[PDB]
Amino acid sequence: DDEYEKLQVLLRDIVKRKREENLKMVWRINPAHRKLQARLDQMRKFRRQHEQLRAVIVRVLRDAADANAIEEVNLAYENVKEVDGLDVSKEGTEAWEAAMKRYDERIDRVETRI
Amino acid sequence: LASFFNSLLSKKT
Amino acid sequence: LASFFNSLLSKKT
Amino acid sequence: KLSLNRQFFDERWSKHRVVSCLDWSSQYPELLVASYNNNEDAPHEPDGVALVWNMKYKKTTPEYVFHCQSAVMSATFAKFHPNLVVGGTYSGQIVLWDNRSNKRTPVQRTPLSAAAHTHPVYCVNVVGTQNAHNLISISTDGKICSWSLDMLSHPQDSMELVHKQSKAVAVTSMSFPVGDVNNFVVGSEEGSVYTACRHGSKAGISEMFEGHQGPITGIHCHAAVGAVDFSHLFVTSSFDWTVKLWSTKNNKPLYSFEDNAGYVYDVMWSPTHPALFACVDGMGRLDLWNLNNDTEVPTASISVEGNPALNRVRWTHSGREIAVGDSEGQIVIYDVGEQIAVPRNDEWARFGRTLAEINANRADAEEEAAT
Amino acid sequence: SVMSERVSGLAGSIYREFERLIHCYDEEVVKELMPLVVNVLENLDSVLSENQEHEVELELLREDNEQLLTQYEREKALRRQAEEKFIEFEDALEQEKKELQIQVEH
Amino acid sequence: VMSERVSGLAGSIYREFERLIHCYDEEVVKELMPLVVNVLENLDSVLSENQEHEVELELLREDNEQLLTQYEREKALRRQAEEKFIEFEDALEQEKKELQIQVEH
Repeated sequence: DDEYEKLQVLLRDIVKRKREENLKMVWRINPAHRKLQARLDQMRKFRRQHEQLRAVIVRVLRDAADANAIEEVNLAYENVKEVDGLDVSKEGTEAWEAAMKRYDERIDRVETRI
Repeated sequence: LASFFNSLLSKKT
Repeated sequence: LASFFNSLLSKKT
Repeated sequence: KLSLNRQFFDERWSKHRVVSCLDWSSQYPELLVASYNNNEDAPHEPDGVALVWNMKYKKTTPEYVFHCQSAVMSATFAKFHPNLVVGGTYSGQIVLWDNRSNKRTPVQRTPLSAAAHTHPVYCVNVVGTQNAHNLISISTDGKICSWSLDMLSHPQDSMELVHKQSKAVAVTSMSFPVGDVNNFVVGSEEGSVYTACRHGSKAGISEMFEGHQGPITGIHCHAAVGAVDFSHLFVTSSFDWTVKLWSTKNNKPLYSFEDNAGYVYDVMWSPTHPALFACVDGMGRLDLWNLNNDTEVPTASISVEGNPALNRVRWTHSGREIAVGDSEGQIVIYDVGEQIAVPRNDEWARFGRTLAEINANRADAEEEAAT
Repeated sequence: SVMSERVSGLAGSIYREFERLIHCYDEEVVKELMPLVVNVLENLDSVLSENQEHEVELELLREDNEQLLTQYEREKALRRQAEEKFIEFEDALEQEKKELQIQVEH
Repeated sequence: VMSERVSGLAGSIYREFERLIHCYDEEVVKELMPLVVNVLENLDSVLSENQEHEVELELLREDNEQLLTQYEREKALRRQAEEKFIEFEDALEQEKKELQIQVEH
């Protein structure tokens, strides 16, 4: 991002120095890695609270309800885990969204149970 | 601070 | 600094 | 249930004095010695004074009166001579009283030399057997000397309990495990239980036990014997408003009991029920804790009328009665019910499940605190 | 130059020893030692008074460092928020003015 | 390390102590040793603490001045960027609505 900003500054001050040789000048840039960047942002914003919940759950919930809760937490993490979230393609994106919805429903059920 | 022991001394003079 | 005044004292006691 | 049984007071002697030690004779289980501090109102009266009371008779007068010129604050019977009463005073003499002699003056006393105690003595006890036993006394300066009970003018063995580049500890309490003569535990004014050995290559203070933020005022090893051994446990009391249970295999306290709203003075185990002890506070509330029932609420607690500070507490050898000693001077005695005092068959096994659970809870709490 | 409690306490102990040595032997003990002591005693108060100024300056300038760092970071972030809204507005309304230009050209 | 002003005043009380020891007896300073070594050690230790405080003070003052200057430059850049943004805003919107009144003609 910062190297691209410095380079974009360089293109700005060269196109203002090249006015008489250019008639049309647009700045439409859509880099392909920004969707990947959003995917890893969403992946941290899943994994952080999953780790925060799971460490607490395996720490302090040592009845069959607690074993049910830890097994359902493991099942939610495996159900998200079995989906390849690194795919920036559309079908992988919808699989990621479905895994997120399934994980959220499982987590809210576990939350109400505890 | 110097006054303290100066007085200490002038007791008998 | 102990040693030096210590010498001061034991040097002839 | 907890109920009142008897009340003991003497207007001539026990008035305006604080009880300082209580004991029940093993040979005569109906007897109770006592120890009192000086009377500030009457300097002509003796400072130290010991009284012997009785259970069998109805008489309000004490059975024997002993006194000393210095304030006695630690008194006990002799385990293998029934005619002797040992006292430890403010000046550091270890006086010996005899009921067979007709004199209330002490018939023997240790010298006030540097070989003996010169600081006050708060712990006096006799350990050993019938054919071999000594008298053990630790003063406040950490000096512990052993005395033969037939010849008192010279200590047998003497050394000072030190730690942390040989700084003297301030021994305030004392206890002995059952069946042990060489190993024992002490309290401290410095807020830390030590383990000590009488004789050996590491004769002296062995280990830190850490966890009390106030001066420890009373310890007691476990005494009830049954199917499963529990002699490695002991309970301490302190000024930190807590009663803490410890074991000799752990560097940390097992459980802290925080039901009080004031200083806690003594605690000692029941000699019959394995998971039962009693504690006293500065508000006259003698509490009873049954560990097989609950670990946060006293099983039975009663308050002394007028609410004085209870210095001492001491069970009987039967375990059916319990004697407290207040700050004005009346030895109040309660008798406990059969539903609390009597141990059942699985009580040792129930406590054998109890302590482990307690330790697990402690571990959980500590991990939580760490995180 | 306000004297502290600690310098007053140790000067009181010096006063004790000097009175004891005056009473013990004679007057002639103190007559050259007390001017060699009082200047050191003044130096203790001077170095403590300078040290406390050092401490308060350290605290105020330290907290001004942590003020500066986060203020600069927030200001850099809000400059960035000015610097992509410019780009998004620019290419969006340039595309709209270009479609307006070609529709008015035909 | 022993500081030189404390060393000089130490030498002053050393020759004074030699004078009082040689002049009367050996019990002149038997009650004076652990007082005076405490006083001299106090002066030395507080002066060493002052010496640490001085050098850490100069370090944090220097990068404080640097941070102040760079933050002021960041203020200048931010204000310049906002002014350029609002100018380009108004100018492009101005000729855009001039284009649409030209459209309506």
